[PDB]
Amino acid sequence: EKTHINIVVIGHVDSGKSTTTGHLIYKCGGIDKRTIEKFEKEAAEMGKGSFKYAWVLDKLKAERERGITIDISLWKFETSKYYVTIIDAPGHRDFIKNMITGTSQADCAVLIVAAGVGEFEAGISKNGQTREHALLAYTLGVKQLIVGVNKMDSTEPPYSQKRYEEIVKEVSTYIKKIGYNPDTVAFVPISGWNGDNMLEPSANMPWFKGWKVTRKDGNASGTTLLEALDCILPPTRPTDKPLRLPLQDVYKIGGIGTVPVGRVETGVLKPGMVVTFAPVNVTTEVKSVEMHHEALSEALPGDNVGFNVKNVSVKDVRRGNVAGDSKNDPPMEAAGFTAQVIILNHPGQISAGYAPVLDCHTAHIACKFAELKEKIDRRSGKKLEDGPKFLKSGDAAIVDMVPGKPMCVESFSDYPPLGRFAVRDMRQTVAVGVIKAVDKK
Amino acid sequence: ARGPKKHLKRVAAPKHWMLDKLTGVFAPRPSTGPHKLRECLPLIIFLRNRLKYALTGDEVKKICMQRFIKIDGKVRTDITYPAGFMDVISIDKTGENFRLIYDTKGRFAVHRITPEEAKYKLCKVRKIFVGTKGIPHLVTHDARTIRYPDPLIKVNDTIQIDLETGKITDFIKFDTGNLCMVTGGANLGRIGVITNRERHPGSFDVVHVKDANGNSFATRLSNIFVIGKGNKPWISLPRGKGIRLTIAEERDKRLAAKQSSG
Amino acid sequence: VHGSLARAGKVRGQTPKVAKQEKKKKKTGRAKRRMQYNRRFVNVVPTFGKKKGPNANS
Amino acid sequence: NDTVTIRTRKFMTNRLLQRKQMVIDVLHPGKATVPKTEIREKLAKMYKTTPDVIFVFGFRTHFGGGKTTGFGMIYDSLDYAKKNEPKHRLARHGLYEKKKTSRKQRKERKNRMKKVRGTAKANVGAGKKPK
Amino acid sequence: QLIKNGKKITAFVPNDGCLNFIEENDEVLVAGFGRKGHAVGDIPGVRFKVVKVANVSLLALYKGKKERPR
Amino acid sequence: PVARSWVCRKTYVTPRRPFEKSRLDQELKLIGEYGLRNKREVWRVKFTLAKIRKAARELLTLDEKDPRRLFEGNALLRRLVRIGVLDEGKMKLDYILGLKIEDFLERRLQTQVFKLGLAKSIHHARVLIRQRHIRVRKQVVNIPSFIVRLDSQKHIDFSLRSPYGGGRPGRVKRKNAKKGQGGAG
RNA sequence: AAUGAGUCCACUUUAAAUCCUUUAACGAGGAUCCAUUGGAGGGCAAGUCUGGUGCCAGCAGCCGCGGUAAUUCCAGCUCCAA
RNA sequence: GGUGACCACGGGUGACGGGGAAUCAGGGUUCGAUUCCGGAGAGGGAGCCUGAGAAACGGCUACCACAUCCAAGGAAGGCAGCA
RNA sequence: GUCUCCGUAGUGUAGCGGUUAUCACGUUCGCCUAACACGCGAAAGGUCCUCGGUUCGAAACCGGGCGGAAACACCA
Ligand SMILES: [Mg+2]
Ligand SMILES: [Mg+2]
Ligand SMILES: [Mg+2]
Ligand SMILES: [Mg+2]
Ligand SMILES: [Mg+2]
Ligand SMILES: [Mg+2]
Ligand SMILES: [Mg+2]
Repeated sequence: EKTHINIVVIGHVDSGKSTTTGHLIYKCGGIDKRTIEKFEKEAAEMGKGSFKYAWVLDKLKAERERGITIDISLWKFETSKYYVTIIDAPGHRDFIKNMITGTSQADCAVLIVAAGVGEFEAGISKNGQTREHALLAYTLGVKQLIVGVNKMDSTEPPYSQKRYEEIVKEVSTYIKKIGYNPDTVAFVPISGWNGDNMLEPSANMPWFKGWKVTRKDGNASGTTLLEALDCILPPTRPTDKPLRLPLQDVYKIGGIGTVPVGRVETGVLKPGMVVTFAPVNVTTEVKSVEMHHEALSEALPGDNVGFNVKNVSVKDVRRGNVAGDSKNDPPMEAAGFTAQVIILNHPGQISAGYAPVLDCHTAHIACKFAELKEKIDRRSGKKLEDGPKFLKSGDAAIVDMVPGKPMCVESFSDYPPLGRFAVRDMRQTVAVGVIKAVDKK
Repeated sequence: ARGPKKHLKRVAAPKHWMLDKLTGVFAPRPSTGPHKLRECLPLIIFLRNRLKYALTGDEVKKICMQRFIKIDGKVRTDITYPAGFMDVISIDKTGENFRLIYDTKGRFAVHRITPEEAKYKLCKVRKIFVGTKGIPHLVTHDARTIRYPDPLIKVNDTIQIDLETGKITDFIKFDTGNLCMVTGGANLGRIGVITNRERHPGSFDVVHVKDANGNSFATRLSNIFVIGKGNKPWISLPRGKGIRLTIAEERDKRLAAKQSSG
Repeated sequence: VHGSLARAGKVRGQTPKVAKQEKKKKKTGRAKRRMQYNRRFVNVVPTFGKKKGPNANS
Repeated sequence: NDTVTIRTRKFMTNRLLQRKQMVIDVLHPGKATVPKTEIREKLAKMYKTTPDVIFVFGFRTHFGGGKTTGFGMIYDSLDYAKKNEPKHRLARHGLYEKKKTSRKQRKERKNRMKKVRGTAKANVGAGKKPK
Repeated sequence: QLIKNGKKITAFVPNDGCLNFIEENDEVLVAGFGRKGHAVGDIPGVRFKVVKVANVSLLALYKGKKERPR
Repeated sequence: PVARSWVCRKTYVTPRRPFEKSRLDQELKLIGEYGLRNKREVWRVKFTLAKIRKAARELLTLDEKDPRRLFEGNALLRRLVRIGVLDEGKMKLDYILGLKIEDFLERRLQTQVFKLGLAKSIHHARVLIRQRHIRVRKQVVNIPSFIVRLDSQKHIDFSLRSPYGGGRPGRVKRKNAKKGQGGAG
């Protein structure tokens, strides 16, 4: 056998992002009816009864009282074919840094847009966040995803054809523009708040006859979300590649001490060898490893686990640090690195000395562009000219930068899950690219 | 403690057991029995360290449970049974008998005896009282009590208890001029003749004893076991005849032995 | 504060950096004791100097 | 094999455990410590017995090679050897099997069985589910 | 200011350029300055000296054997 | 609790005052003459002689004919003549005070093999002993500070496995031989 | 010529291992397979060497050194102690 | 009535007592939480059942202080044992 | 992780969408002494924490990130 797959959820504010996944987790059997009714009664007093299914993922009290997701959160459930976990996204312009962590620790994704009028238009727009989310998924390494349109119950007429088509074609041509394949991605109509079309075909809407998806591995046909996600592509596992592990968070659990939590990218982690954390350069034996409060003998790649380490404190190791085996090549602090970047949109010109924030896997560090080497054509990596003096949108170039704060990075030619990065500024993804050459301290 | 102790630390064990330090943390801790634990020799160390018949407590337990160890004519399966002073140890499978007697250095020696001598045993009477229906009684230095003794027997005399019957065959009165043995204190294991007895009412009586060589010492009355009529012992004395010789004449004995053996 | 801390490390900053000469390893232990015993107990000098010390700056 | 010699000392026999025990020293002037297997049949030839009742252990080699000293134990009969001899030496000779679980797991099973009272099928099923 | 009991003391920084290794809010280790609560030398009223800063020895930083925790 | 022993004692005492020319020069002279590694293993023999002298002085303070004095005096004199630092006929407690640490240092195995001529120098003797070439009776000794008794004096000899008694030459000798046969046919 | 510190087969050890002791086969010429920690005015063993600094930086347990020719700071070289 | 300058009584202790440890001319001065003996305690007090032996706490009861689960009706705690 | 505030020479801060300055100072240089002491006059010292956007132009108007000062949660 059974393979573990990480699914993330991306969408908008009040887009049913947590509501539909609460319905999904209840219907697949992650929680029970008594707990969900307790959520209902807790929502009853302060009137946010629409989000009684959203509170399954919104564990934070501030999240509940504000009605929006602040930080990513995890759940487990077992489908009819394999074992998967799910991460929510905040779905907010401000918490992009929170959601990109979850989308980085992802093997696959689902994208949610509300079908009602007045929300889809703002959802896909220049200020819209669906564009940014779908872009950053491919940028960080979400190879395949699925899309589920939500809240067509609020449409007039509810559950309609033309409303579905006018938006699936728009998102299909957008993902064709960005790189994704509309043929590969499955399109699922779901009524979140009513809880429809997850396990069985809802007979209130018969106009949808089910999607057919084609892919290089094979072909599938789906009618429900479960049928969609039970035929996803199983990702490859770089087990032979040495251990690398970005740390999503660090906890101080009573009775066992400091437990970092992160998703195993490369290599196999098992209790019984020393590891090194790169940015802080500390060496430590691992004591135990554990996924979802269940012990594991090995931590295969693609496993989001919390692992217990000894004789260190919580302050020594923080978010964004990458760990690796000391017996193999140890990850360690990089003074600089060369990246092939693709600038997306910037109101002004980009020159040397520009210091945006580069978001790579879990780390979010401001990096200052040391200098520019050359400009690159959009395709074929074509040499254009040497020594650029300014940069504009829709252009590619080789730029060498040094992070102001200590940061560990890996070249895409070596560690593909660590070579992906994004650049964020003014609440839009200014640049995207990969890392080619890295020096070591 | 909230009750009786049932452990014995290795270093707190009696010195005459000759137990080392590095083999363990604990000592045999002899069970309750006829003799106090300070002056008893448990069978585990008797058969493991004095005779080397066993290498481990498990092996001496196997030997004991196979019912070969007969003490005072009775089979004892206790691994930590307190043997004590001049109890006959009998092994019929290997066909020898042992009498547990202190040496000149105040330690229990491996003393081998003939079966006909082993058939009897000396005891020191510790109290004589009359019980109900006017029945005289006699409690020896063991826990052994007997009824209807000879009325001539008084306190701290010696009696000859033949085994398999437990009755009295003969006795030695505690009298000046009788062969004794010191069963406690510094002079533990010294054979000599009772020469004098000074008695202090309300306190301990001190008896002065001169050995064969003329070295006169003294000891408390409770530490004396009369073992012979005048000067001939009623038992077989160990090597050295209980004559404590000082280190000055022990060293040259060692040198003469080395010279003879080399 | 009076403002006089700015001169911290001044001389250790201005000191020119001259490298250590790469030289032969020194014998250690019994060999070292043998060598320094041989230097100062078995040797004859015909020169005057009133028993000048071992680190004489001649 | 060409120059290997067994010598016995402190030899004694006890019928209490029905055996003859001694301390032996073997001289291997230029070779490693002689294998316990080799001592077994060499001492068996020495005492005209078979190399399956022979029991040796505790072989420590003196500094500088040459002599090594161990403790030799020979029985009159293999049934007695099976009866009064440690299970680890029996397993060393292959006559005893220690195919069993860990002490930790055994304690876990005991503590879980403490939680189930009386009921035979549940008390035996206590360790069935949490393997 | 000492972590225990919150008492405020003055501690010497004993080498040529070891003050630049000290910044604000550092956690320093201070030992006695030589003669049991009595001032030493021409330094008035100072009875303690810094041995370590931020869990790295001042001697190590002065000799360059290891670096400040960046 | 534990069944350890932790019965240990130091074997040496540091001098009272450091940096004094006379003591430094005399200790260095002994080190150079006897091939010692450091000042610690001459302070050790000084401590042993100090303990012996203190015991002898304590015994001398006791009355003559006192059996403890007699017994321990004869025992100490017997040990001293066994290690050979004292003459067999000099069986007096007075002569113990006349002993010097040179007498004890002369009885080391390192000096004994050099005096017997098994080595070309005292340092050659020390390294020869450390490399397991010298044996006493039958046991090989690799301890330079092995005090040699008078009876063991005559039995000092080369080790049988060493490339000086029996055969089995050294690793460099065998490498040179295989180089010779590989270079010259 | 001789050896280990290491690699490493086997025996041995041991409840089972480990380590030590044995013993194969590799294993040293900057034998780079590299000894450090503190000092060189006095107490107190060791430099009136050379270059910087110039009452500054700093050293100095104590006397004291440093304000342009520092036996005491910062360094190089060389010596001293363990 | 009893005890007190032959120091009662009170207070302090960074006091568990001892065997012992460091230092070492002699005499001493410090240290002994720490593997042996004896005592005390099991978060703080207190009260008990059983049993030969406990005012037991890897026994119970109650209060106080912390603190776990809970469907809020209840229920369950004691690492100065080994980790 | 979220939120609140602060960040201009080296400290103390004036400051304007069209000018960053001075002051107690801090430093240096002349200024008298062998060394001082006191005392006189000049100079340097700014990417306005950093990066960008709006604008014809920003330190200041805004979006970030950084550090500091406060608070709230965060238990594989
Ligand atoms: Mg110098
Ligand atoms: Mg106390
Ligand atoms: Mg104590
Ligand atoms: Mg105790
Ligand atoms: Mg109690
Ligand atoms: Mg009872
Ligand atoms: Mg209680």
